[PDB]
Amino acid sequence: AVIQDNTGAIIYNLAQQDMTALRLTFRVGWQVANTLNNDQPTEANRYPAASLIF
Amino acid sequence: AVIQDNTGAIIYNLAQQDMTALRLTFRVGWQVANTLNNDQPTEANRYPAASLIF
Amino acid sequence: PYNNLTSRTDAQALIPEEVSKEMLGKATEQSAVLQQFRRIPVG
Amino acid sequence: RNQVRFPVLSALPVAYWVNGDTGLKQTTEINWTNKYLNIEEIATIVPVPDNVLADVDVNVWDEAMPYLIEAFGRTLDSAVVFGTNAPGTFPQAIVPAIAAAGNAVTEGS
Amino acid sequence: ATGRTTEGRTVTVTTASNTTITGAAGTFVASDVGRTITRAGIPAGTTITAVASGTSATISAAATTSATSAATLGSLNGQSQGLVGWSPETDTEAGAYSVAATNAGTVTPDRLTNAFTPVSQRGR
Amino acid sequence: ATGRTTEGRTVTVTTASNTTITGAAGTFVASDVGRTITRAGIPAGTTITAVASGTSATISAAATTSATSAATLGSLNGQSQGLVGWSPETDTEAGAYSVAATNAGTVTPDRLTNAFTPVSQRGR
Repeated sequence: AVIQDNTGAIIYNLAQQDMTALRLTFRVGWQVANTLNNDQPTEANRYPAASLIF
Repeated sequence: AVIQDNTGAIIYNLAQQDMTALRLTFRVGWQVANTLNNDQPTEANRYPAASLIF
Repeated sequence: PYNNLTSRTDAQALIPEEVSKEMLGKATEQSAVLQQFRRIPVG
Repeated sequence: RNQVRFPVLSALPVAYWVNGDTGLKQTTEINWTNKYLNIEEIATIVPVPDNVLADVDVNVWDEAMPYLIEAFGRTLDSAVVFGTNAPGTFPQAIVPAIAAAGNAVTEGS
Repeated sequence: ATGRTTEGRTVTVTTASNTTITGAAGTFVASDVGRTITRAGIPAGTTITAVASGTSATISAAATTSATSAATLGSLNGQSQGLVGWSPETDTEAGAYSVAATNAGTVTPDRLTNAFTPVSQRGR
Repeated sequence: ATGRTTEGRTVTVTTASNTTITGAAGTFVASDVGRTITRAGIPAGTTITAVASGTSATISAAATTSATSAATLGSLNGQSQGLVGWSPETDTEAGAYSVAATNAGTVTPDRLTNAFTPVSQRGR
């Protein structure tokens, strides 16, 4: 393998330099379901949570 | 049927345009039944309920 | 030539669209007066 | 898949008092829309000079793993609640959204 | 993706010292009649009485000053619009379906002309 | 919806009385080099030798006249592209995936840029 900077210069030749490397990956996403209700039809003014601040 | 504005212009020809429509109706009314009671015979000053206001 | 690629957009539509019903639907309040006042029929 | 769709309703009907017993009736319609959930990744790569792996006190991969897993955890949480570095494909982060809805309280009592 | 709604909104508007208001292109919309308008130099309780175009509208009392500034438009209860929330048709698209528009030969949303473009659906 | 293809096409093109050809927007594209070109005022067996813009190109021989006319661009065997058929990616957006383009931060034609837009299929 090889490793590059953003410009495309080779930073490491992982084989020629007697190195080793480990790679990790994951995939996710999230969403909030703040549907319309009668209690507050102004959507900009609904949120199903609140907070304490200073 | 046809659907009209208040001027008598037709908006939809329900038959020719291949459309369907649903009509709903309901009939009601209500009354208080405030009645002569010894504690307050002046009827203008009786009411069988009270409120909190601000 | 170099720079072949079977990109996501070139590979599109061999994959389906995906849809879920999980947050459709909505409960209702019951009316006040019909629940609280004394009912009477009328002709 | 890269995206998934949720349908949701977006308006409700209304009703009217009839004028007299003979006045003209009025219309309504009902309508829907949809939300999306968009997937994104997290990734890293760790290099080491392989002679170190022979000379070193103990198995460094086995020692490192919990701290890698913790980092993947923490770098998710901060991007969703506080909005750190969040990819534009996500909806707005929690704390900003709560502030925008006006749902914050100032501890003055 | 903009749609119709009962909601309030905020706009930059220019006043002449009379009945009449102006703004950037498409800042007003056909169903704004009956909303309350609350701006500096405008007397309290003023409402939109008519909209001439997305550029300009008329108000229930004379403006006290001529200036450009931000202003706020109220929500309304969903008696005047036949609706309470938000809907994907614009306030002009909703007019496309009448017998008059149809005998006049205008095009709705969809009624898709091109033979090869696949169907697609809106969001907020 | 236009993509890339190996099959030929017809175009309207202007000659200078030398090796230079010009035309309207999108009349030429980067993959056209090595195609044959067959028009009045052009000697037999002439080819596209370079392309400089969506509006201009260079040819293997001098045109004998200065005029504007319809002209035919030849098909080619699919050695100078990996593809033999048609693909939804055009020549420019097909370039987006390199390490250098990735460092320059150029968006791919399918990077979903907004949280609420759908993914959608292309057609011809």
